[PDB]
Amino acid sequence: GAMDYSLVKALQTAQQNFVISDPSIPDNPIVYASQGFLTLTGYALSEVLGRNCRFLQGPETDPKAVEKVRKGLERGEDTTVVLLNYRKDGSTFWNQLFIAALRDGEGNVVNYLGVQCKVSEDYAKAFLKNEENEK
Ligand SMILES: Cc1cc2nc3c(=O)[nH]c(=O)nc-3n(C[C@H](O)[C@H](O)[C@H](O)COP(=O)(O)O)c2cc1C
Ligand SMILES: [Cl-]
Ligand SMILES: [Mg+2]
Ligand SMILES: [Mg+2]
Repeated sequence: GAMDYSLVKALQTAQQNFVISDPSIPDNPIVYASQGFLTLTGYALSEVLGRNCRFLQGPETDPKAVEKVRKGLERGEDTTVVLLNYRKDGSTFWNQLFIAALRDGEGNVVNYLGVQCKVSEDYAKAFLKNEENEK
C-alpha cells in the first residue's frame, strides 16, 4: 500500500505534504494524500482519492507549467515546478511540486510520488524568474 514505500515513511516523519498516484488506473488518480496536503488544500482524504491532482489548478494557473509536468511524466523524467493552485474554497497559493516515478525491478512505473511545498509569492517570483533565465 501507499505507506509501505520507505520514502513515503521518510516524508511522513518530517510531516511533508505529498500525494501518491496510480497510473495503472485511467487518468492516474490520487490514491493517497498526507494530512498536510489535505489541510493545505481544504479537502478530506476520501474526496481527493480518485481525483487527478490537476483538480488543484484553475484559470490563473500557467498552462506552460502544467505542460512541463505533462511532458516530464511522458518522458520518464523527474519534474520540479512552481504553479498557482486552488483550495476547495477558491483561494489561491503558490505550490512547488517535486514529482518522481516509483518503479519496479523491470522499470515499470508502479506509482508516482509528488511532494508539495507552499511557497511565498516572493519565492515563486524568484524561482520562476530563474527558471525563465535558465531556459
Ligand atoms: C504524483 C503527482 C502529484 C501531483 N500533485 C499535483 C499538485 O499538487 N497540483 C497540481 O496542480 N498538479 C499536481 N499534479 C499534476 C497533475 O496531476 C497533472 O499531472 C498535470 O496537470 C499534467 O497533466 P495534464 O496536462 O493532463 O493536466 C501531480 C501529478 C502527479 C503524478
Ligand atoms: Cl497525470
Ligand atoms: Mg463525491
Ligand atoms: Mg474519492
